[PDB]
Amino acid sequence: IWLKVCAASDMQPGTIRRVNRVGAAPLAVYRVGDQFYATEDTCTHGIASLSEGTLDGDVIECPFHGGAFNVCTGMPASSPCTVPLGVFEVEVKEGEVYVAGEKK
Amino acid sequence: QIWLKVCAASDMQPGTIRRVNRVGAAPLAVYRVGDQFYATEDTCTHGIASLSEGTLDGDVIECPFHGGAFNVCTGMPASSPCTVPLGVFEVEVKEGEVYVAGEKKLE
Amino acid sequence: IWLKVCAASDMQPGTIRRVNRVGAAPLAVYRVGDQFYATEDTCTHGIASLSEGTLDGDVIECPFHGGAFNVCTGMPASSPCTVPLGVFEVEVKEGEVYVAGEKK
Amino acid sequence: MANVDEAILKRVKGWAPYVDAKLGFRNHWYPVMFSKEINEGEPKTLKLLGENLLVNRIDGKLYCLKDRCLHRGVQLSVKVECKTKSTITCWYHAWTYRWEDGVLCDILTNPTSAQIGRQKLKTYPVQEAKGCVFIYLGDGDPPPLARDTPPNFLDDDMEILGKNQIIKSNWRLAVENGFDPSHIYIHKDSILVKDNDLALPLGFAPGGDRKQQTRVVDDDVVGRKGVYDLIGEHGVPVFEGTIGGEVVREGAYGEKIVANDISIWLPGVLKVNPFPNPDMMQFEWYVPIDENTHYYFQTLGKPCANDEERKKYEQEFESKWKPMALEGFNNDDIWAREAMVDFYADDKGWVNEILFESDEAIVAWRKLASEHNQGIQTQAHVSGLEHH
Amino acid sequence: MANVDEAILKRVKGWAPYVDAKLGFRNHWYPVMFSKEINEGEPKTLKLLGENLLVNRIDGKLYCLKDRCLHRGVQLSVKVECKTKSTITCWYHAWTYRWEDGVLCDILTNPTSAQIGRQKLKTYPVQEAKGCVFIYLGDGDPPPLARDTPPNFLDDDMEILGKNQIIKSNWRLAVENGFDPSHIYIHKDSILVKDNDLALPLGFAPGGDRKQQTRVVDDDVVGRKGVYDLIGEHGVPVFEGTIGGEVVREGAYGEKIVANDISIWLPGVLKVNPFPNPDMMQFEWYVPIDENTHYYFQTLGKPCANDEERKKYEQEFESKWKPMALEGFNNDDIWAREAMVDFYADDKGWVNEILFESDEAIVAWRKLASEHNQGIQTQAHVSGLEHHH
Amino acid sequence: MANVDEAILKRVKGWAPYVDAKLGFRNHWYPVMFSKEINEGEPKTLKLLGENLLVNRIDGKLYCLKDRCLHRGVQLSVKVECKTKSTITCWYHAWTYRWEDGVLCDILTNPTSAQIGRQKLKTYPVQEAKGCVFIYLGDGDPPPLARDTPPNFLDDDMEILGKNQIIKSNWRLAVENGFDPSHIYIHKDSILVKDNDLALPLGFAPGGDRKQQTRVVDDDVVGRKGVYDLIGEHGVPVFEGTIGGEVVREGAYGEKIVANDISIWLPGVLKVNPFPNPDMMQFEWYVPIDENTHYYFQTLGKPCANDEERKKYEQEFESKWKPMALEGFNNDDIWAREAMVDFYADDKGWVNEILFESDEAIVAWRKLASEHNQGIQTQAHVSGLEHHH
Ligand SMILES: c1ccc2c(c1)[nH]c1ccccc12
Ligand SMILES: c1ccc2c(c1)[nH]c1ccccc12
Ligand code: FES
Ligand code: FES
Ligand code: FES
Ligand code: FES
Ligand code: FES
Ligand code: FES
Ligand SMILES: [Fe+2]
Ligand SMILES: [Fe+2]
Ligand SMILES: [Fe+2]
Repeated sequence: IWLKVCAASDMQPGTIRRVNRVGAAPLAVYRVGDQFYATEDTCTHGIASLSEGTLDGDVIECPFHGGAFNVCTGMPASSPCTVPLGVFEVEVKEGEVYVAGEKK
Repeated sequence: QIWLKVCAASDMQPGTIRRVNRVGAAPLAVYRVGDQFYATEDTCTHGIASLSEGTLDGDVIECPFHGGAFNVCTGMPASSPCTVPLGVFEVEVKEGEVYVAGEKKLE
Repeated sequence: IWLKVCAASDMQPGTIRRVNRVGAAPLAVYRVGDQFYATEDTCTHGIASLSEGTLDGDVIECPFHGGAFNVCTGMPASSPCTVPLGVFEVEVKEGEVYVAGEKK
Repeated sequence: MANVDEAILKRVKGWAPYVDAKLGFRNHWYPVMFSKEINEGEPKTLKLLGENLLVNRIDGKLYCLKDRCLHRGVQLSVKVECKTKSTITCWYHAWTYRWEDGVLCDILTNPTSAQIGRQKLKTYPVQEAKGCVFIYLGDGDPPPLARDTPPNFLDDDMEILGKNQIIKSNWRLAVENGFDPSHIYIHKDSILVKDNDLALPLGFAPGGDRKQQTRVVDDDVVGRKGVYDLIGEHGVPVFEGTIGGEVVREGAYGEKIVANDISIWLPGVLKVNPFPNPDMMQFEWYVPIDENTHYYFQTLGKPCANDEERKKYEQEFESKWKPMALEGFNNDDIWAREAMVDFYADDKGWVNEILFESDEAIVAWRKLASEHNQGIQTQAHVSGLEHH
Repeated sequence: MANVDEAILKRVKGWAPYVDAKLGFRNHWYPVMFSKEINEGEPKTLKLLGENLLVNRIDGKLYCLKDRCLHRGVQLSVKVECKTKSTITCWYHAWTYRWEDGVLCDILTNPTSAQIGRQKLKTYPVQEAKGCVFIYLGDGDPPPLARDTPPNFLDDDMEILGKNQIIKSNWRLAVENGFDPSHIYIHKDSILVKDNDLALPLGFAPGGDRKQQTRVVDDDVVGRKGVYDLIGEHGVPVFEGTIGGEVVREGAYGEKIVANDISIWLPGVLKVNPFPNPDMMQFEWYVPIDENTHYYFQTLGKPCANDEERKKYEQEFESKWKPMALEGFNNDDIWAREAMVDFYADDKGWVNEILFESDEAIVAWRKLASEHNQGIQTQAHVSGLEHHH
Repeated sequence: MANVDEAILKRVKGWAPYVDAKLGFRNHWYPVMFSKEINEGEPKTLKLLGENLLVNRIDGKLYCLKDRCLHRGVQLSVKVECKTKSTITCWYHAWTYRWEDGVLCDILTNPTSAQIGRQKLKTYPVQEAKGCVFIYLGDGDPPPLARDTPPNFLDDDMEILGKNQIIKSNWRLAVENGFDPSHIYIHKDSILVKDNDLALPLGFAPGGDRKQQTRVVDDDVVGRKGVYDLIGEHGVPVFEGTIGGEVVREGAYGEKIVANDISIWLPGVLKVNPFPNPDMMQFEWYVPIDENTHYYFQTLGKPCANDEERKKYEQEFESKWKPMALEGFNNDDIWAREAMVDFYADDKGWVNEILFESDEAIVAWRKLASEHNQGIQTQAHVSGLEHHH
């Protein structure tokens, strides 16, 4: 039901970490301060990898066209993006970050 | 009929405009600049706008239609597209009562 | 070889003086502060006389098209000038300005 | 929504939204063609408010899709491929969309693509009424068509006939030409005047009680928004044109009384009643295609009780009205509109125009349109909305 | 004023006004047609300095009104309506103006309008001289015509004949092509050279005393401002064209001496004397129509003492001078002007051009024009002057 | 360098230089015509990367000069005057340049000018290979031509034959269409497919990871930069197009397998091997002419050991390959390129496009182009590089 991403300490605040999953689409784990969030890695506007973008607070900016999403809600923040990003549940149990196998 | 009673000087605040309608004639506009009163035709010479509905900035009235403007004391154009001077009508205060001339100044 | 041009005091700071030479292209002597420099007078971009231009520090601006050169190196400082100006070493001895007979 | 220099918009305080609406008003219904022009299974292209659209008839019902593939932005119409009744397949990489909701339902070049079922091509509501095709160029569920139509156009007994064409001028110049009281001077030699024995003054001049001639409507029960120019009931007819006191031209002294009342309604449709005959009405739209052109959608209404009457009317239309009125009378309005293009092309005509009394009705329209339009179409709407 | 990128104007300190004068100089007289081209009650349209104008002849006199109704800005000429001999009525709402002063005197669609008599359509002075129609595209009382005409054009016996046409190049390219001493190289094969036995070098190059070949005129009593390129007297004729020291082309060794002196005058008229024959003169204007086009107003003057000489000259003009010189010689100037369009179209050519010695005359002209022009026509003059208090 | 709205360039972080390269990449070799198109002493004009150029053949060798006189910026080609075998003289004021180095060697109108030997007209290296004329639109010493050509194009036994024409679309739209793995759908009805019994799927269902979809070559023995389309490596070819589960179209089930490997190389040349027949290859360039047009330079290569094989190939080419493949197949590419113009014309399609899986190939090309191009051509290179201290 959950997958081991990393130790909450390996990620500096404001950084992104791509989570490749066997037999499925990749996810992106973001650390916004002390909280960790997760969404699908692929930008809904195309085929870009959001983990290669820029995180500004709780908003992720896609590297391809500058579209953006709120990593907490998955809702679009900047055009040209219009399709909500799939959001996945994250849990930090014992200083270790875990991501739900399925999207909330 | 030479002088038209408009209102009490106290009825007008500085920087305000009042329209004076006249039977059988075009309307006038009376402006209060500080403690001084001036008057011109109310209709902008550039069209059919009512200057009494415009914005007064100091002694310059700005037309609400296209932004043209005039100097309320001389009636001369102050801002494009206005090019035709406004007729100016003398205003006098007799016993705290504002009066505007029925005929415009000649020149 | 050396050409006696004039007395240092003949030129006010930041001014330019044209030096005609029979049978040869004219030269321009620039007074930058209390220093002196010399180059060919004709802009390499046309027929303009640099001596009728604007001196800004160590850069002379051509009066025709705004092209410019560094009077010390002769190298183009501003377009449309692309061809380096001929430089002539200059020496001031006993309050008298002398300019190299030939470019060098 | 920034279509014009801000310095100009700042100057026209009374109606800046109108001056800024160079591409027209978004979120309104607009007629673009006649029902008889669009056949079952035959997609038709057109440009409305700068947007390229595709209209198709499926099982008798009309559907509208933006004529621009989501993928590389090509027009699907370059090479139409409707491979199943309910869909259209882009000729480039075969992205396939459903006419009914625009959903990307399949991609022939890659049936496993993650985009399938996750993207949607823009669709616009389409409604047919009085044999006219109306497209709601807007977002969200559309308001009643009646809101954007002149009074009586939709009367059950009202038989509508007309023609449509593309004219080279911004839509607003068309609107103002039409709702202009004094412009009929250009129609003084129209064959409709003589050949239909009309009473037509050179110019309907402003009476005394001004606000009695102009009637702004913002209390219409169905939401209609417009302005009436009551020339016949409150305006004055000028039948003898004079210069220096000498008569140089006379209006038409015919017996047929027409143009008693004229009204202009958002998004931009004029109603002339009665016209071109005392028992008829003219309803014409000036539909924005792009900033330089518009559809001049002309319609003539005449009550009819039975087919026998509809046929008769249809015959008169083809032999007299269309030829003598829509063309014989309105053709001069076409080059008249074109004649104003240069002055307003740079947007400066909106500042330098020198208006006179009969333009009071046009001013009322500009303020009404500025206050009651449902949105300003922008180039960003055309290319793709932008926001950070 | 705001015609060219300020960055470019800053680079051409020597003649910024000139470079900015893309639409031409306001407040000068300009020829736009010949008198016989405008008849009684026959309104003619034309664009001058970017402004659409209407010219009409009433009781023989010429009048000029701006071809733009004050109301909705349409051109009155779309459907001309002259109801009375002294007025023109806009075809749209019938605003009526007097040709004499442009005053809005009547409005057929509303005789009670307060605008009547309170508005004035722009008018421009017009005057005919030597069969040519000149319009003073300026404001206020005009100066004497003589100020904007080259010496001798207005002489009593000087008989003037010509041709006019619209050329697709900015007016300045035309002016510089004409006052260019080295450009005659393009005329080496003109039929006029052989057919009229002319002596014409491949190019008149800078003599020895520069300041002496060019003569800046700003002391003329009639006020005319211009520049002479003294080629014949101070210039050097190049008859043998060489490449690597080898002669590859020679000029013409005809007997007729022409082009002794050439001068360009504001607002932009060239005088070539004598030309195209030793007993004739050529006066040509490059009149600004808009930023991309100009009227190439060609005229040839030749003293005539009576109607018999005038008639003789007229016949010679039609049979020889017009086809052989105005066309046979200057036709190459047309495509030459057009060839410079691309380089200067973006205004960059005024910075990137690489001039050589003979262009010294053109430089003098650029400076004189910049310093003595009477005004820079701007787009605002065309749309309507703007000013915020 | 500053060809696109800075706000857009900021958005396309993955390939801003590519998006900015509207006029193409400077400092690369580009084919512009075939050797047989230019004969001895017959100068030919053309525009490349926005620059007007002149190409001439002297003593069998090709030379390239910028078709713009240094003096007044006119094109020399308006009236070509080659007065000596090694020079060209401007028709205007006779400035004369050497084809060999562009040096201003003479000025017929002023042989004593100080400009002589002091100015230089821009020249570009020109090289002929495989019957094709390549021009190095760049500055300084050129790299080997091999760097800017696909592998094997220069092979000794490779016989090259082709066709060239001007197409109305920016060069990049042409590059992307050619390298687009899924655009194969537009070729489903090509006469070549049927008449040459080709196997041709409608597209591909990708297999494997993103990295396996392409193979980027960052350096070749000669410094080549390119990308191979490997979608067919692990992807499943689509031969049955379905809508709602129903088959509405089928690919072509021919026996000939072509296009086993497709690669795109800087500055913009596609190599399809083998094509249009198992025993030959196609190399095609999309050469930037200006921002709206490109040369579609098509070539078909086939190894030939002797003259008999070459002759035979030339016959097959004219009678079959040129009409059935180059035109019969690629004509659909032409209007497809034209169909993308509007969306990208305002530069906004570079932001609004919605890509799907097979576009991984295009993305790899945009990044490779952005990281390894040798320079961005700017409008300033065209008018004259600008710089102010
Ligand atoms: C006044 C009188 C008649 C008309 C008008 C304004 N505008 C119109 C538009 C179409 C048909 C007739 C008219
Ligand atoms: C030099 C020599 C002759 C002429 C010239 C410059 N410019 C001209 C313009 C018209 C006619 C002749 C000439
Ligand atoms: S692919 Fe992410 S914004 Fe386009
Ligand atoms: S009506 Fe007042 S500025 Fe135009
Ligand atoms: S002549 Fe000096 S910058 Fe051109
Ligand atoms: S552009 Fe339509 S499917 Fe690719
Ligand atoms: S536009 Fe001329 S009278 Fe109205
Ligand atoms: S433009 Fe070529 S020599 Fe003058
Ligand atoms: Fe009308
Ligand atoms: Fe000439
Ligand atoms: Fe293709």
